[PDB]
Amino acid sequence: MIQRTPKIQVYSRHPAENGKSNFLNCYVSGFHPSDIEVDLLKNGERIEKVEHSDLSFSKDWSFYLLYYTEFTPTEKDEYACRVNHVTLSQPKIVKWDRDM
Amino acid sequence: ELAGIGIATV
Amino acid sequence: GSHSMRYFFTSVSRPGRGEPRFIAVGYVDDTQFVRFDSDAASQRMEPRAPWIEQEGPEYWDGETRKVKAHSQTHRVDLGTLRGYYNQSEAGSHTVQRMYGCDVGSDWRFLRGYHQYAYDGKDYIALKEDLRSWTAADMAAQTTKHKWEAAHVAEQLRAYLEGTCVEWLRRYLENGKETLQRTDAPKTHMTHHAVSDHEATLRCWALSFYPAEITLTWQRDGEDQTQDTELVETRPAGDGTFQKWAAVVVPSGQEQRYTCHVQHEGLPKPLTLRWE
Repeated sequence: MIQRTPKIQVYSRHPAENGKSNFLNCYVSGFHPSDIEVDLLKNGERIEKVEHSDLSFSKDWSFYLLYYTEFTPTEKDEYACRVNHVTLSQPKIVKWDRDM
Repeated sequence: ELAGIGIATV
Repeated sequence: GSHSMRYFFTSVSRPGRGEPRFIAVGYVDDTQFVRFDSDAASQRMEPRAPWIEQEGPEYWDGETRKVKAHSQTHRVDLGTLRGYYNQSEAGSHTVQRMYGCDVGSDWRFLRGYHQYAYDGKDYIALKEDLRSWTAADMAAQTTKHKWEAAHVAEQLRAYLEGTCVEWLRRYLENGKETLQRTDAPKTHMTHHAVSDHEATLRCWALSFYPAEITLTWQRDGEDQTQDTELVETRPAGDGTFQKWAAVVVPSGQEQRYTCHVQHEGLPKPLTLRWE
């Protein structure tokens, strides 16, 4: 079976400003098959009430999903996205890097 | 609107 | 300029763990407006855009009807395709269908599409003429045969050339402030040292709509497409999109590099420079 590895992007909706409400996104695209596990983490702990988009797919049939939660950044809090998929030999964790 | 005709089994 | 309406259908078999999972979504350009999920409580086609919420009960009842009929045909297809490929009952498999139509900037019909995939590969697809099929393997030829005898292309041409375009026009009008907009990208370039002698240059485009965009790096006028990291266009979550492209360059050479941005909302293509 075809398998395609997810491309994982973690980022904020608007330019981050410590103390100001925002949205944290984890976008996973280019994957197949569809079964996938995505978690947003705050200092390594899973955030419950993350919401996600409805499963859709690209012209190449690969799938994509947006996971998101409202958040307000601070100087010390570390955010990440953790993804598991049949193409990954262990979960892949991508850290939010605000200075890209 | 969704299609009402032409969606057939393979 | 141009607009499209596209419906996307995914069915996943899950042997021993229930009937297949079925998700349907409808888009106008890059704007979702409806969904159905076979595992949700409502068992109803639901709104996903403010401007679709106007439609009345006949609409939602009709669209729930048809979406469930799509779901039950894909459920049959999963069984059929197992037979066609002599696969085991124990494995999970995926069927995908997408169909829709594009119209030009005058809202006249450009073309229609109806394509189907099994396990992430093309299976069968209606040709651009809307009267013939492209079957991508021997099983798919069996499907072609049955669809030709059943005059399925003619049924889809009628919808794609007519209904599809009519409703797409209706939606574009009803959602005109959301759908007939262009939000030009907000652009800038970032610079960060990776060491003593290299810097990463990243060209950003932010807050744009629709999603179609081109970002490219040049060195002294030459495209750097082999050394460019280009991320997938991603949603901001608010109706706009984001994208970036990055190169790592020798320190002192920044002024040789320029980023070029192309988008429908730009009055002219933009060139960002380090000088």
